Amino acid sequence: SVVLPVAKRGEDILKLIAAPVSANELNSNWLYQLADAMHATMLERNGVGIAAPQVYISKRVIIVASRPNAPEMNAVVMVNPEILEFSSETCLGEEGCLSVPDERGQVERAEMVKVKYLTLQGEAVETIFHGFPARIVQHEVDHLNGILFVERI
Amino acid sequence: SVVLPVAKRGEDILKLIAAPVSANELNSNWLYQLADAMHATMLERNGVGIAAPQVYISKRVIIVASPEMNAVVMVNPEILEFSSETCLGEEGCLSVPDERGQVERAEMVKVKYLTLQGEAVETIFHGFPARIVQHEVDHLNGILFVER
Ligand SMILES: O=C(O)C[C@@H](Cc1ccccc1)C(=O)SCC(=O)c1ccccc1
Ligand SMILES: O=C(O)C[C@@H](Cc1ccccc1)C(=O)SCC(=O)c1ccccc1
Ligand SMILES: [Zn+2]
Ligand SMILES: [Zn+2]
Repeated sequence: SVVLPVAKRGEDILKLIAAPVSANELNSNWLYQLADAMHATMLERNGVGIAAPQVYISKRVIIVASRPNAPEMNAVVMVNPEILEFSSETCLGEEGCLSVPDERGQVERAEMVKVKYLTLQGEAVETIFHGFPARIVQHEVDHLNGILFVERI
Repeated sequence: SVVLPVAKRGEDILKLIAAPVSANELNSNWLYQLADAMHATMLERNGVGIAAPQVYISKRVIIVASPEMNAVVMVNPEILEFSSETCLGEEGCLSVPDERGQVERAEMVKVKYLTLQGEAVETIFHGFPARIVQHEVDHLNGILFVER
């Protein structure tokens, strides 16, 4: 397991729209090793999520791994995630970011999101996230779209 | 071996300063799989070089693989020395398809770089490989050959 360097706020890599993962990357040692190194980076910093741009990889891969301080959730790796629907109900919750290590704040998020994504093997999954996990999905997708949580306060 | 999608001219990824590879990443499966995907992408495109930014990886990793030579992967390459002697050669670019142009390059360059294992090494290139080294370093610094 490798801990990768993390991009900080002010770095341009964090403001791009990340490129989708191609079909021939699915089920590849390349994609497993990218996700493993992202997972290790997230755990090193006690994060609950991570997005490939934060480790200088402009690709649509995220990890969501909730814990209470809310489910205790083992990391789920999402390739090419797409939020199909944001709920009408909207709640404010505390967020931090590995790319903004000095600040936390309250961000308004959809209470639930319907998310479609590919596993590392390339299986299509659709799941509805609620609560803290929903906030983490919305945060990580914002990283893929060049958006930091401080821009949403 | 994976062929990676290649960013084209006008994508902002090609305009950044790529980040140095960390000590953590040297001699890792991660870094070997990155060099292998980059190598495969270069071969499938009939390239003679490639830089990580071209496959949406903002890291300082290049491959030089010309005459004939065995492919060299360079981590955190730096040009330490170059000839006043300039030459002009035709260049193209995996990221600027169906564009060809004459570019002035140093005829000789000495490059310090790390191996995939993390050993500090120096090498001198002449002629076509020297042109390729300079083109790949330009990609790490957000420069496309069309600007030269
Ligand atoms: O994607 C990141 O940048 C990591 C991040 C994700 C996140 C945390 C909280 C809400 C949305 C997204 C973190 O893991 S930051 C530190 C953290 O673990 C945490 C922050 C606030 C509350 C609880 C935990
Ligand atoms: O964009 C790249 O880095 C790939 C590139 C490298 C390069 C070629 C020539 C001079 C400097 C750098 C290419 O391989 S371009 C397309 C190509 O296949 C080619 C170009 C010239 C000679 C032989 C092949
Ligand atoms: Zn974040
Ligand atoms: Zn090029």
